[PDB]
Amino acid sequence: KAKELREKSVEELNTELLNLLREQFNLRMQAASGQLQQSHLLKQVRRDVARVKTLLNEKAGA
Amino acid sequence: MKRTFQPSVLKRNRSHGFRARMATKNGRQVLARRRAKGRARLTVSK
Amino acid sequence: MIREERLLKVLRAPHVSEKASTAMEKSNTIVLKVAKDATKAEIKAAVQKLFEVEVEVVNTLVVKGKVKRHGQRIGRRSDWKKAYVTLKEGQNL
Amino acid sequence: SRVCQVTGKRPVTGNNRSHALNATKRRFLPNLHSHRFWVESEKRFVTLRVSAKGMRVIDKKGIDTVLAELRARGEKY
Amino acid sequence: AAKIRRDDEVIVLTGKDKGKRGKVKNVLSSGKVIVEGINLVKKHQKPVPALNQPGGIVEKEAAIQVSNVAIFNAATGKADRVGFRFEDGKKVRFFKSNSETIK
RNA sequence: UAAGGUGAUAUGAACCGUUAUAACCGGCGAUUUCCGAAUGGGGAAACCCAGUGUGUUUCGACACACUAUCAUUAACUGAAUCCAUAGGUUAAUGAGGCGAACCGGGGGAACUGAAACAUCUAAGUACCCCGAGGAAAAGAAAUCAACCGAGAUUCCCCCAGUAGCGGCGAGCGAACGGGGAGCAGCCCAGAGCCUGAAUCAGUGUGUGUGUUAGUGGAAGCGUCUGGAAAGGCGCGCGAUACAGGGUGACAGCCCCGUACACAAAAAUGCACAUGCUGUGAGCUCGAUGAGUAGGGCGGGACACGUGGUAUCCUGUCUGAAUAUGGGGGGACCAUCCUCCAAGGCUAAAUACUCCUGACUGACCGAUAGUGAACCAGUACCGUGAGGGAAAGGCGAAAAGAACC
RNA sequence: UGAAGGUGUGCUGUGAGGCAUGCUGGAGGUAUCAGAAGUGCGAAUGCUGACAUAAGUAACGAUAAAGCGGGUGAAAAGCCCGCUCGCCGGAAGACCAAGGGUUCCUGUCCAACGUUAAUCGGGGCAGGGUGAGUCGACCCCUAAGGCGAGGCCGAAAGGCGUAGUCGAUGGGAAACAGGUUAAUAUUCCUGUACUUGGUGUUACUGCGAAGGGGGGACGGAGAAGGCUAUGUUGGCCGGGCG
Ligand SMILES: [Cu+]
Ligand SMILES: [Cu+]
Ligand SMILES: [K+]
Ligand SMILES: [K+]
Ligand SMILES: [K+]
Ligand SMILES: [K+]
Ligand SMILES: [K+]
Ligand SMILES: [K+]
Ligand SMILES: [K+]
Ligand SMILES: [K+]
Ligand SMILES: [K+]
Ligand SMILES: [K+]
Ligand SMILES: [K+]
Ligand SMILES: [K+]
Ligand SMILES: [K+]
Ligand SMILES: [K+]
Ligand SMILES: [K+]
Ligand SMILES: [K+]
Ligand SMILES: [K+]
Ligand SMILES: [K+]
Ligand SMILES: [K+]
Ligand SMILES: [K+]
Ligand SMILES: [K+]
Ligand SMILES: [K+]
Ligand SMILES: [K+]
Ligand SMILES: [K+]
Ligand SMILES: [K+]
Ligand SMILES: [K+]
Ligand SMILES: [K+]
Ligand SMILES: [K+]
Ligand SMILES: [K+]
Ligand SMILES: [K+]
Ligand SMILES: [K+]
Ligand SMILES: [Mg+2]
Ligand SMILES: [Mg+2]
Ligand SMILES: [Mg+2]
Ligand SMILES: [Mg+2]
Ligand SMILES: [Mg+2]
Ligand SMILES: [Mg+2]
Ligand SMILES: [Mg+2]
Ligand SMILES: [Mg+2]
Ligand SMILES: [Mg+2]
Ligand SMILES: [Mg+2]
Ligand SMILES: [Mg+2]
Ligand SMILES: [Mg+2]
Ligand SMILES: [Mg+2]
Ligand SMILES: [Mg+2]
Ligand SMILES: [Mg+2]
Ligand SMILES: [Mg+2]
Ligand SMILES: [Mg+2]
Ligand SMILES: [Mg+2]
Ligand SMILES: [Mg+2]
Ligand SMILES: [Mg+2]
Ligand SMILES: [Mg+2]
Ligand SMILES: [Mg+2]
Ligand SMILES: [Mg+2]
Ligand SMILES: [Mg+2]
Ligand SMILES: [Mg+2]
Ligand SMILES: [Mg+2]
Ligand SMILES: [Mg+2]
Ligand SMILES: [Mg+2]
Ligand SMILES: [Mg+2]
Ligand SMILES: [Mg+2]
Ligand SMILES: [Mg+2]
Ligand SMILES: [Mg+2]
Ligand SMILES: [Mg+2]
Ligand SMILES: [Mg+2]
Ligand SMILES: [Mg+2]
Ligand SMILES: [Mg+2]
Ligand SMILES: [Mg+2]
Ligand SMILES: [Mg+2]
Ligand SMILES: [Mg+2]
Ligand SMILES: [Mg+2]
Ligand SMILES: [Mg+2]
Ligand SMILES: [Mg+2]
Ligand SMILES: [Mg+2]
Ligand SMILES: [Mg+2]
Ligand SMILES: [Mg+2]
Ligand SMILES: [Mg+2]
Ligand SMILES: [Mg+2]
Ligand SMILES: [Mg+2]
Ligand SMILES: [Mg+2]
Ligand SMILES: [Mg+2]
Ligand SMILES: [Mg+2]
Ligand SMILES: [Mg+2]
Ligand SMILES: [Mg+2]
Ligand SMILES: [Mg+2]
Ligand SMILES: [Mg+2]
Ligand SMILES: [Mg+2]
Ligand SMILES: [Mg+2]
Ligand SMILES: [Mg+2]
Ligand SMILES: [Mg+2]
Ligand SMILES: [Mg+2]
Ligand SMILES: [Mg+2]
Ligand SMILES: [Mg+2]
Ligand SMILES: [Mg+2]
Ligand SMILES: [Mg+2]
Ligand SMILES: [Mg+2]
Ligand SMILES: [Mg+2]
Ligand SMILES: [Mg+2]
Ligand SMILES: [Mg+2]
Ligand SMILES: [Mg+2]
Repeated sequence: KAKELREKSVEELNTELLNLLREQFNLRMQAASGQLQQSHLLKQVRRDVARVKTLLNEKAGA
Repeated sequence: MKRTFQPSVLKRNRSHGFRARMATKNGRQVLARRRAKGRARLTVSK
Repeated sequence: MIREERLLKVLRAPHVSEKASTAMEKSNTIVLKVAKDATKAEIKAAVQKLFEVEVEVVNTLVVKGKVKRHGQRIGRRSDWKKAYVTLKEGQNL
Repeated sequence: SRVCQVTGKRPVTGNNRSHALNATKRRFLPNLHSHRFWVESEKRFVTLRVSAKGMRVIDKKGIDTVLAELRARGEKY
Repeated sequence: AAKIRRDDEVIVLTGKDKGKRGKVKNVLSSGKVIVEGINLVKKHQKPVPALNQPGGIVEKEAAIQVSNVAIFNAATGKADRVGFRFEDGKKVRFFKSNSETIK
């Protein structure tokens, strides 16, 4: 997903990161309440957040 | 009968704690020795 | 202003128990597991923004984790923070 | 420390020997004195802790030469 | 690369099932393979009340050392050995006996 | 590189992947909480409390960045005190802490032996302290020799338990000279000519050669015993591969390897070549390390204990000649010979192994070998420094015993 | 087609020993002639582990003391409920600091732990439980004392100490009564309060410290008076007629 994320701009990356964080919070609530059956989604969203932050760091020249 | 060990945490830390050990060269050699021995607990510091 | 990214990390889970249920049905107070370093102000802002309810006051406490045995191995569960979040009258969660 | 600022002389150790040749450790100390030296080229006095030998060295070489040596060594005065 | 792969048709070289043929169902990182219908054991399965409880004596395959089976050369009807070579820039397996590429 | 995978206990659940963004391996990057030299102040380590400046704000507040000390340099400022200096502020650069040994230096025991013990020994050992490096130290004769000559330092074998030292006791113990390893010589104390010429140090660029993932890698069947064959028997085959390990008993030919032959996008070591920067090369004429050498007093080091005691170091008091001069040749003098102190740099042969890879052993095999084959510097003991265990093996495979 | 080891038997040599073989064992062993040693154990109040003896002996930890009925349970002197009896009551009651650290509450279990049994437990397992502007800490402030930029002193390590900075056992703002949980409560709820600070208006107005002064701010003993906590009795209210 790094290739498709690398095409987006910094503002789009920030919007995507915020969306991923909201999704992570919702998944956390569902898992805690026991309404989540697809536990693999938690790791998926965590690693996606890491990808976005890495790309933001790359674009910032860091 | 009153026995020899009368615990006080403040006194324990002032007497033997990490910062007391770091305050002198001889105390830093205690720490160096315990690290070389591989102690899991370097000092009384809780 | 507390940043939304921080607000999204401070609420960890609802806390389910007889005391929590009684708190909800008697004093309009919901009980949450919250991040260990969360403050009362952070919890209040997060509840208001994410659950969309008005909050009266937040009370907090730190639960010390228990020492447990597992196959002769001795371990310790982590400390965590509990929040009793009183909602304004009329709000429902 | 009991060290000469001009020569670097300092305590050395050795032995006291008795007539029966019992050796007991001892020190030999330098003959140090704090002395105000008139520096003509700077119109002022500079105080140095110097051995009597160092005082003779200053007599021979001139206080300016000695102070230049001290500055070269990094010894403050 | 592994000389024996999942879905391979093999013949057992050693053990109680020597000379029998089957298809590799699973390759285990411990150097063992599950081969269809070969190394059968009778497990005394206790009933588990959590899920359904078919507690009984179940016949099931047990893993066998992968060096205890050989690739089966259908053309010759015999156990063979596997070599590796590059064709069209891609690594392929071939039978040692007749030098023919596998699959 | 791949047809499998999401580390272990440890099953399960939800999933990922199979021809190339699954996983796995290597290079380079990113992230890297808090404590700890710990450095914004403090502190009972992993905590408490700030200042300043940039921004942001829904006025509740939020984010980020700086802020230690000392040393050196520079700028500005600035007393008594007129010039000044001390002092003050800021900036740039560096340092500090840790680590098994080896190395240089500052200090430095006693038990013990002497059949007691004080000189002497143990021993400049143990230990404490400071400092460095991949090695360190030493080093280019004010050295030896003996009238013949050698030619810096270091290390090894002799010389030799010799000469000597020694309550001439216990003990301590050379050198000259010889055989080897290794080999290398230079600069300042200064001007002119000639000039930028060797030589190193740094930074790029290429060529090789390693290191950090990897690729291919020969050749066996039948039959007997047996739970199982790799064993017995019979007949074959490979070998620049019969090192080693595994597989249901002992396998060159089942598996992984092995001999052999290959491989690098990227980083990096070394050796050359070639650029750029600093450095100066050669000739002539000069100059030739002073509170020093030497001395008196007290100690110490020399194998050498003051002895008839040269030589070296210097705490104290003194004190030359300076090349027409001076040091040494084991008291001292003469003669002769030999060297040139009081400035400095220098590879190799040498010492060690916390750590990494490979290989080896008439080394151990669970009371042995590490204290520790196992979740051990743990449990436990102690205020603390510190002390410190016991404890390995079902089976080929869990087929780990449904059901009564 | 059964190695080492274990355990028996037979034979054999002058001895240390050797040979054969049944059973056990289930994968190693090794002639000969040479070679090397961690090469031979009953003693060392030897070292480690295992197991005896005394012995089913002494003892079961204050001589405050028990009895019975019912329950549960495989089982009840010990647990639960009840009635009675006895014991403490300036404590053997209640509540803190210190120290400990989940021992707290609920369910469940009885191997081991509990000097007996145990259905019980401070024992095992699992879940739950600690809510603060006012209580405490942190915080401001200092004592003894500690550290300590420069500094003075010392072979090195270091010693002392100035400006400072730490350091309570002391000085410094503010919340009470009632109700509530299986388990927290001056923290939750009800009712009624209080303190400090930031902002913004209004009105008036000399504000300003690292400096000055005040205050904070302080002993022992003794004597009364005025009180409250608290108790006793009456009245009052409810109940009673043994
Ligand atoms: Cu000093
Ligand atoms: Cu520093
Ligand atoms: K103390
Ligand atoms: K820090
Ligand atoms: K002695
Ligand atoms: K003796
Ligand atoms: K004696
Ligand atoms: K003697
Ligand atoms: K010797
Ligand atoms: K065979
Ligand atoms: K095999
Ligand atoms: K083999
Ligand atoms: K002498
Ligand atoms: K002299
Ligand atoms: K001469
Ligand atoms: K030990
Ligand atoms: K041991
Ligand atoms: K016999
Ligand atoms: K036998
Ligand atoms: K046997
Ligand atoms: K042999
Ligand atoms: K014994
Ligand atoms: K007995
Ligand atoms: K009995
Ligand atoms: K007891
Ligand atoms: K009983
Ligand atoms: K319990
Ligand atoms: K004080
Ligand atoms: K003070
Ligand atoms: K106000
Ligand atoms: K008074
Ligand atoms: K009354
Ligand atoms: K009556
Ligand atoms: Mg106390
Ligand atoms: Mg609280
Ligand atoms: Mg933890
Ligand atoms: Mg002595
Ligand atoms: Mg600090
Ligand atoms: Mg900083
Ligand atoms: Mg800090
Ligand atoms: Mg402070
Ligand atoms: Mg002036
Ligand atoms: Mg250092
Ligand atoms: Mg003696
Ligand atoms: Mg000696
Ligand atoms: Mg280095
Ligand atoms: Mg050197
Ligand atoms: Mg040198
Ligand atoms: Mg000559
Ligand atoms: Mg001679
Ligand atoms: Mg290969
Ligand atoms: Mg092969
Ligand atoms: Mg058979
Ligand atoms: Mg066979
Ligand atoms: Mg076997
Ligand atoms: Mg085997
Ligand atoms: Mg000279
Ligand atoms: Mg002299
Ligand atoms: Mg003399
Ligand atoms: Mg003398
Ligand atoms: Mg002497
Ligand atoms: Mg001389
Ligand atoms: Mg002479
Ligand atoms: Mg001589
Ligand atoms: Mg000299
Ligand atoms: Mg080596
Ligand atoms: Mg090694
Ligand atoms: Mg052992
Ligand atoms: Mg054994
Ligand atoms: Mg043996
Ligand atoms: Mg053996
Ligand atoms: Mg023999
Ligand atoms: Mg022995
Ligand atoms: Mg014995
Ligand atoms: Mg005996
Ligand atoms: Mg005895
Ligand atoms: Mg006994
Ligand atoms: Mg008796
Ligand atoms: Mg009796
Ligand atoms: Mg009795
Ligand atoms: Mg008794
Ligand atoms: Mg009792
Ligand atoms: Mg009863
Ligand atoms: Mg009783
Ligand atoms: Mg009762
Ligand atoms: Mg417990
Ligand atoms: Mg209880
Ligand atoms: Mg019992
Ligand atoms: Mg029973
Ligand atoms: Mg319990
Ligand atoms: Mg409240
Ligand atoms: Mg208070
Ligand atoms: Mg001090
Ligand atoms: Mg200082
Ligand atoms: Mg203070
Ligand atoms: Mg206090
Ligand atoms: Mg309570
Ligand atoms: Mg005042
Ligand atoms: Mg007072
Ligand atoms: Mg008084
Ligand atoms: Mg009253
Ligand atoms: Mg009253």
